[PDB]
Amino acid sequence: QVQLVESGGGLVQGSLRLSCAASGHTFNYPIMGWFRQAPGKEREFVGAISWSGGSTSYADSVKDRFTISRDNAKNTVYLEMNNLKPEDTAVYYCAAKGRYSGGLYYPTNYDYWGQGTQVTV
Amino acid sequence: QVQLVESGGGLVQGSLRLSCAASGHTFNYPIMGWFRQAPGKEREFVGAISWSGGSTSYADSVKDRFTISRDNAKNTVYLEMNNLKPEDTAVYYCAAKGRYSGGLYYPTNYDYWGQGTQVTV
Amino acid sequence: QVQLVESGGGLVQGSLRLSCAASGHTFNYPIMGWFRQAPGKEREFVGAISWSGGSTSYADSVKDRFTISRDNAKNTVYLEMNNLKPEDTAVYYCAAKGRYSGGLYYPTNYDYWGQGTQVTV
Amino acid sequence: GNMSFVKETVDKLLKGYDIRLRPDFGGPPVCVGMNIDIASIDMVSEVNMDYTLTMYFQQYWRDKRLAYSGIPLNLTLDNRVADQLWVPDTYFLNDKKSFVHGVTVKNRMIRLHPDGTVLYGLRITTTAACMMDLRRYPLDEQNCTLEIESYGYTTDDIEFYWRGGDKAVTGVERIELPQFSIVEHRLVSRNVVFATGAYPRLSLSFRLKRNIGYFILQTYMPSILITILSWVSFWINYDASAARVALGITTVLTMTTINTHLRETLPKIPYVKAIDMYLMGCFVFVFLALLEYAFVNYIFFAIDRWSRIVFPFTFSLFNLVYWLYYV
Amino acid sequence: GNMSFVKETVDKLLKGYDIRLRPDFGGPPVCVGMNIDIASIDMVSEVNMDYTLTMYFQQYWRDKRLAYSGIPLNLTLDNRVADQLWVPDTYFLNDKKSFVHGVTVKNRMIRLHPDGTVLYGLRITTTAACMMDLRRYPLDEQNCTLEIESYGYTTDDIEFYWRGGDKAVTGVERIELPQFSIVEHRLVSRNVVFATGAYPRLSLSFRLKRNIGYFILQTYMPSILITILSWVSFWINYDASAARVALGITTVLTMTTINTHLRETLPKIPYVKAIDMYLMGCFVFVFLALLEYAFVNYIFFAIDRWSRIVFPFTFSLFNLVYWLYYV
Amino acid sequence: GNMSFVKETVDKLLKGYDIRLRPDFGGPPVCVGMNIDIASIDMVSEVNMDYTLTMYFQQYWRDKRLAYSGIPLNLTLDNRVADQLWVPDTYFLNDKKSFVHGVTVKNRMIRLHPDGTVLYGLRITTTAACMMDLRRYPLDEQNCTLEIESYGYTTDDIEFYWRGGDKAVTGVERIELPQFSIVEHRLVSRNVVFATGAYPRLSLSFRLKRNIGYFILQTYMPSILITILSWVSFWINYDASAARVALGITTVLTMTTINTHLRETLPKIPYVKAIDMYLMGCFVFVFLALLEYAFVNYIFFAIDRWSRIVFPFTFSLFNLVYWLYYV
Amino acid sequence: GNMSFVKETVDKLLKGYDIRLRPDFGGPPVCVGMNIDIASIDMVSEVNMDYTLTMYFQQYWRDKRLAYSGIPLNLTLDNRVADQLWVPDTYFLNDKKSFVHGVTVKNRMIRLHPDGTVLYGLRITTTAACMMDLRRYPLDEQNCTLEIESYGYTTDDIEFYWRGGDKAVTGVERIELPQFSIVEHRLVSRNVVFATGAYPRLSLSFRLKRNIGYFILQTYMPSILITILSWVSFWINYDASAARVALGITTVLTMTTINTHLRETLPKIPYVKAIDMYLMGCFVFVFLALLEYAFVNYIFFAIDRWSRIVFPFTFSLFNLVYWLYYV
Amino acid sequence: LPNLDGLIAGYARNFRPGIGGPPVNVALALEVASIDHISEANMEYTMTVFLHQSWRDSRLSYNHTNETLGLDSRFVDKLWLPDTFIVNAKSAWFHDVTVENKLIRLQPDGVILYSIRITSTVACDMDLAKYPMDEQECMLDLESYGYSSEDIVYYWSESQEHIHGLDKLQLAQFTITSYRFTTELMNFKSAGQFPRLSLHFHLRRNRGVYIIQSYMPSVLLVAMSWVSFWISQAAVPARVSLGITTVLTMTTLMVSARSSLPRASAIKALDVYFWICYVFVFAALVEYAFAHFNADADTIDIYARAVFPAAFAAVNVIYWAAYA
Ligand SMILES: *[C@@H]1O[C@H](CO)[C@@H](O[C@@H]2O[C@H](CO)[C@@H](O)[C@H](O)[C@H]2NC(C)=O)[C@H](O)[C@H]1NC(C)=O
Ligand SMILES: NCCc1c[nH]cn1
Ligand SMILES: NCCc1c[nH]cn1
Ligand SMILES: NCCc1c[nH]cn1
Repeated sequence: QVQLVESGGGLVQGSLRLSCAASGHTFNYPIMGWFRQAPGKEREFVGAISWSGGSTSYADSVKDRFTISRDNAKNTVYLEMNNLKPEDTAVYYCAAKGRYSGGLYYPTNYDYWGQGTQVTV
Repeated sequence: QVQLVESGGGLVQGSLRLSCAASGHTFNYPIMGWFRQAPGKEREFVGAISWSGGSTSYADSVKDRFTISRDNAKNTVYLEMNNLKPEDTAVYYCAAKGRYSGGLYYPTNYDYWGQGTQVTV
Repeated sequence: QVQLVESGGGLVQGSLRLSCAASGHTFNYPIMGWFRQAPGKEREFVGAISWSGGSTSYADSVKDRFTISRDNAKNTVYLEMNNLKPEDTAVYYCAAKGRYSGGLYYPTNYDYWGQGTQVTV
Repeated sequence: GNMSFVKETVDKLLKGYDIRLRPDFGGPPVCVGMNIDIASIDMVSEVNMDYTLTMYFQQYWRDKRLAYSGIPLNLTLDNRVADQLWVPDTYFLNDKKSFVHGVTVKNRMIRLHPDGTVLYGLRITTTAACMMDLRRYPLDEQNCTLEIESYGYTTDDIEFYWRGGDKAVTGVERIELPQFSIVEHRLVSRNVVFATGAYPRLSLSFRLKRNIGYFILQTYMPSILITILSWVSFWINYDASAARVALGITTVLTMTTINTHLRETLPKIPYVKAIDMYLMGCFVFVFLALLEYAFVNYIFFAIDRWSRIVFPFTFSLFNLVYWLYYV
Repeated sequence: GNMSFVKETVDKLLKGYDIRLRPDFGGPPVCVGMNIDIASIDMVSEVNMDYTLTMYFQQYWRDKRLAYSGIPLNLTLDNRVADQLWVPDTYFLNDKKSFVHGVTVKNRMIRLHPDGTVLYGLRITTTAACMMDLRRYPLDEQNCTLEIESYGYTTDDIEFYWRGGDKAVTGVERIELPQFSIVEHRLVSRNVVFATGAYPRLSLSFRLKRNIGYFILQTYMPSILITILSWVSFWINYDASAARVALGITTVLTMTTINTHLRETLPKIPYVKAIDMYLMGCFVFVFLALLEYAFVNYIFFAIDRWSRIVFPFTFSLFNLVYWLYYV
Repeated sequence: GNMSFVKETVDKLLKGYDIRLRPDFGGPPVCVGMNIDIASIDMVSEVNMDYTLTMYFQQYWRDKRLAYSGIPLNLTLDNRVADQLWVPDTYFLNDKKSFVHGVTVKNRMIRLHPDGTVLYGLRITTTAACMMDLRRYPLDEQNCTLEIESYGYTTDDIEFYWRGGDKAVTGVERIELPQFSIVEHRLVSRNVVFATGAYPRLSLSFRLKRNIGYFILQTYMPSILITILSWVSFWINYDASAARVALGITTVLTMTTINTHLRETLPKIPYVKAIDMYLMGCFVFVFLALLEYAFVNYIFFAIDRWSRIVFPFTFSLFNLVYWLYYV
Repeated sequence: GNMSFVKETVDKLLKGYDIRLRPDFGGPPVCVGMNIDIASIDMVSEVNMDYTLTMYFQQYWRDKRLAYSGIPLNLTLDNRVADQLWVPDTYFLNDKKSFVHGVTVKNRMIRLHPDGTVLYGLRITTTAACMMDLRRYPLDEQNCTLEIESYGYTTDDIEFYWRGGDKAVTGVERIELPQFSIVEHRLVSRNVVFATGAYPRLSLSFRLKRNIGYFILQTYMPSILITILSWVSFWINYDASAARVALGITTVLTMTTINTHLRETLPKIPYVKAIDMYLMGCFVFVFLALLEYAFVNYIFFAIDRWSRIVFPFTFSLFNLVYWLYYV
Repeated sequence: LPNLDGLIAGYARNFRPGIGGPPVNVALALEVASIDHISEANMEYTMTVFLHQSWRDSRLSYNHTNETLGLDSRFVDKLWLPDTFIVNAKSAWFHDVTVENKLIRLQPDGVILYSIRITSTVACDMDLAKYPMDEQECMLDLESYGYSSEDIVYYWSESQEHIHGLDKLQLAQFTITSYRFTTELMNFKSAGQFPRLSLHFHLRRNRGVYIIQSYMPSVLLVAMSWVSFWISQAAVPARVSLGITTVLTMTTLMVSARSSLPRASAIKALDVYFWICYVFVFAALVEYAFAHFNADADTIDIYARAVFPAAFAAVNVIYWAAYA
């Protein structure tokens, strides 16, 4: 049982820093992922990071532009979006994955999801 | 990342002592080799030695004439050439090899090479 | 490298005690054997003994008549020949065998040999 | 009733098939694509200088002898069909003991394709040797590699490449090492030349950074407390010969016990580790403290005040030099 | 003379049977029902973060190729007939080392049915990895899972379900762990998607609660007694410098030995365990007690009475905070 | 379409081939050339008197039954073809436990030649016994051998030789032993005679020199410090009976603990090691130091000054004799 | 071209050969001659009461079905031909874990003879149980046996004898046990009767004498030194209460630590060992020494001189009785 | 030879004799060879046993021959065999040196004798409440794995009571006091009724020098603490050192003893005795501290002298009587 709350969106013309706070049985779900869903398009994987070790992965589209890091003190995973482009117009979600739930890139492998934040540029 | 610098060549008519200084991640490359390339001829293996244990190997042509030893304090591998002969007229190179990079006698198995010193007799 | 010197032969009509002194890398050769070679006949195994443990073996001809014992302080293996018979007219040799050199009874398995002592009755 | 038709197609493929001959034998080398799906890294042993790795090893290659037509599907056959098919002689050069799981059946996958592409997957638990530089231990960083190479076929007969580029190896985030963190992983493709010939090589390397949290509590903190404990003798009056002597002895004996325990958990390397330097330095301070009272006792039959400021200052200076050098 | 008739029927079933092809190949996926009869949980290792499980793994599926008529009985064949029959490629994802018992024969059961239903049972001893959160150790609660998944066949070719609902897994009461108690077990069915495809997944999870009885006697009680032992120095007269100094030293040294022993039995995790916090707190009290006499000795060359009430009160307050926080 | 032609050629070679008969059966012995490519030496155990060796064992021999014409290429066949070919019964005489790696396939290579030459390579991890002389331990030098011999065929049927002379064994520089250094390696060919007959023998021996760096810090240095610690009692006044007695006792007890730890790491050999001699000598000095105060206490109810010069001088003399004798 | 002729001869021998039937089935029993070539005895474990033995086990018997004519040679066939030949069901009764080496091939030899004699050799590493009487430990003498027996065939079908008489077992001198010496070995032939029938039995026994050199230094010498150390308290003045009490305590505590270490290395036998008797006696002397000062302290608030002569004399008397009894 | 070829050819290996009829009656016998290890930490024991299984198969009955056809282990794979497995065996294996130790003897009437030598590590549930003065009972359950009571029925053979060989066994630490062969036909598993043959043998731990090692050092530490009573109260460092050292040694002994024993949260009798010893040594140091505080006396010390051994003697009698 993990609860995910994300904030820090809004509309800009730039650099933006999303955030996601987690609470509950975080040990059973050590992997946090970021997803975005364009209107009409299927939900797209953005990046994933582990709670312990700081190992991270990114998609090709957002590679070298978005950085993901977390702090275990606040149980918060934050996504730093820099060099924002009009392609980055979608609702950004926060998700958690189980230890043996499979690949990162597939949203269906994640159990708990956030409500979603709207970012428009 | 290992940087190799060699010196101590020149022209003689004799005994000569080459040297090779290494710097960087020497642990990943514990084997140092010596190669010479005659004009037009392919590069020829001379001798190899390990940083730890002092185990050494030599070619048949340079056997019982060239001695190779190293000192870990200076991270230096030096080749002592004695009873120099006109066959020993080639550019002498210094090379480093990985732990699982294969045989010593093949130059293509070595990753980092020195600029080269000219020895003419 | 083991050096073997044997002495204490001579001519008698009786009890005689041969001896054999060893020096060198005795650890690599823990088995000492005694051999005799009659004129014209092939060299014959007499007895063998280990440096450590005192385990000994004897041939049928010399069984219950010849006793073999050694002292590690002097690195000496001595053969005590009692109830000497005219069949015991041959040059007695001292030999050492390697750890994995095979059976005791075969002289070719021994690496280092003594000069030989002449015993005639 | 397509099962009979599929059975006829499969039997046709295996009729006359020679497992002894590689695809395109005597011609161009067959390219083999390899992807690794890391499951976990069970152990990282410094004493044995090796690590245990569990992974899904998958091989991709095309064999025109297995091409089939009329079935627009990917035939996922039983794992036992791999015994009648040619497979690359892929082996790990730096492994020490490896096996393939066989419960409830052998962890093996065969998936043919209409164009002749063959997918071969294995779940392998391997123990690969990894030489470690413990000079900066426990503040060291290690680079453990996994060498992949063909055993019999040279570069003229087979070629290896990472299928998918840098995305060939996945599951790195699944690695949860209590003592290490996966800083980075790299994929290297090279050709290694031996006496028999030149063989294709694939290398997978991880850079591991050791976690200092355990060692601070286990080793560093007890050593500091013992050193501080020896300083208590300075405030004790000089006439209390039994108390001050006992304080100096016990701290020295305790320091030896801590030093012995640490070195038993590590391989008998000849060079001095960073942690060994700290323990030796701590032993010097406590040994000097006991020698300090011996000088005080000798002259008696002010010095303590001078020692009350020099020792904490020198030890603080030693700690600052030690940590800055290794960080 | 029905044995000859049965033999003819069985030979007819296996004539033309292709083990390489799953039932209903190229059509609807075959549903496989699974039930687990747990025998025992031999070990639960915190250092290796895994547990050993012995169970009767049974698989239920229907193969129309094996349907027979005229025999109103369930044919219980020899376990060696399973080599000529298709079986699901079921494997455990989180296992580390597993095997099937083979004494006096392989622990395998095949039981056909007239309608084509096939029962396949195996007695498997498996070692499955289980990551453990030791922050609240030894008062922690652990959730160890057993992942069941097909290796080669995707969801389009095979489906897994717990036969019998929540009653699929039995024998949970047979588990007798000296250190843990089975609070609850759950059955989870899900589909896991990989690069190759989506595969059916069955998960069996146990929630384990550690028993505190052993650790109170082994670790907590000796630490408390040492802390109480240090308080004896307060009653001792200040002039007995040798006695009070010896009392402070020995308690500190004993506390270190207890701390070293505990951490050797646990993996080198970087975070601080609950038991480590208690040991650190106990070390503070005994260290302060020895420092207390050093202050007394320094001023001498009333304080003891003040220490006789502060230390027992503070330690009692520390225990109350510690236990309430972790309970 | 040469694959069909190659398949016909290979099938022709294996048609009528009898694996039970060696090449040139009943005639001249078949010469087998052997080369070893050392991978690493994992462990060198003094307690078990054995070492673990991983190597690429390659055998070279000519079988005219496998000669083929019309194909100007070296046929690199699958490793599974070795089961249909005669191979020498080569075994290691001094090994204790050996195996051939089988991931992802058996680490085996078969490479035929047009003239009938057959190349057979194996990656073998072997544990070979090596008796060690620990009289000079830890300053000892060891000679570990690897015996290679045919099991069934005598010298009349098979012959062994090092292919390439002294260059047959390679990869010696790859050996990275933390405790030993490869001083030299030798190749020996000999014939060993047993009751059944005379068999060819190939011997590979390494001379290992132990590194003294670890033992100086682990054992020698703590012993010296304890001995120096006992000398502190000389400067302490004689009236401090409790302090000097405690100093003598603790040094003696610590010396025993160090001696016990060292002997537990070594086999129960009856002879005295060099390190044991040093520990016994150190125990004498500390025991005499405690006896020295007992004499002082007895006469009291100058001597200390005379002990302050004799003990450091005698111990320095003992160290000089000890090191020169064993170096 | 004799290879074809030999192949025809061998195929003729194996044509119609029934491995299920022993030679001369239903007639006189077949005599099997056995010789053992001992390679080494790796370990002798007192805790497990077993030893590890490596040897060349050779069996001699005549099978008229394999007799061949026209070839005046001894056919040394490949080891894989043994699967098509009848071999005796020889097993070791007292073994615990045994295996046959298989590198690079199975360590097996088959050598036929023109008259039908068959030679079958195996290199076997076996762990045979050996019950040990530790009453006189470590001055004990052990008799470990190796039982050889047929499993299925009774004395009416097979007979065992030592080929060569007392010379059947060789290589005894190769045994190099650091802790034991091979005093003597014996060969015993007997028939053992069970419920199923009477079976031939061959027994090979070694009498092992333990070496006392290691135990004198490891256990006896430290115990004596501690006992002598306690005597130092006698020469210390009675007023030094802290010193003499500390001397008595530390010797007692050290004696307990030595006793605990010894018993951990030995099986939990109920009877008292010889070494245990010596440790108990040493504990009595040191315990009495501390009690001696307690009596002195009590009367004080001459006796020491009386204790200075009684204790060394009594301890010397105890040693003389102890050594003479066990030697 | 003609019999062997004929029997196999018409033999259906996959089916039990008389399939679809009366269950096969299998006679079972055990010949225990040794019991190597008995580990309380692992709750297991290792046993090597000759397992004999006898049943009648009419398909293998031959004619004109009245002699039993002794056959090698090669013939084993050609015949149907009972799927007997050890229920509570952690691991087991067959000895195969120099060959597979399997015996098959066929009789003309169709009776088959099947004997194999097996080493098995069998889990035994042990109660350590009275450890080390405890008696343990260990089982050995044999059962068909796939065939229910409708197919295979097990029963101990008449020769079981004569060939068990449990009397001849010698155990280093335990002693086989009693043994019993129990047949339970009511093991109703989900597949069906399974007859389970069980071998129960009771093991009594030997009470010799082993218990002396555990208890005597603890007692001697308590006796050492009593020495301080005869020591003068003015010797503060002497009596304090005696108090602290004995307490520390007792504490280390308790921790070390449990560590070298299974991690089970069981109150072993040895642990109870250690706690009793710790109370006495701790109280003695408390008694001296109380005496020193009062001084800041000698009669009190003498009173403490008589009480402590008297209390210790009484508590030992209660302890030993309760656990014996
Ligand atoms: C059989 O497998 C192949 C290889 O994975 C599939 O081909 C891929 O199909 C996906 C879409 O499903 C494409 O994105 C890839 O580019 C294709 N790869 C190649 C190499 O062609 C194929 O679709 C599968 N067949 C079926 C029926 O699922
Ligand atoms: N595949 C590596 C073969 C080899 C290693 N060494 C020599 N040949
Ligand atoms: N059945 C899971 C196969 C897999 C795992 N990882 C990649 N492929
Ligand atoms: N090849 C070893 C043959 C042998 C050893 N011992 C007796 N015969």
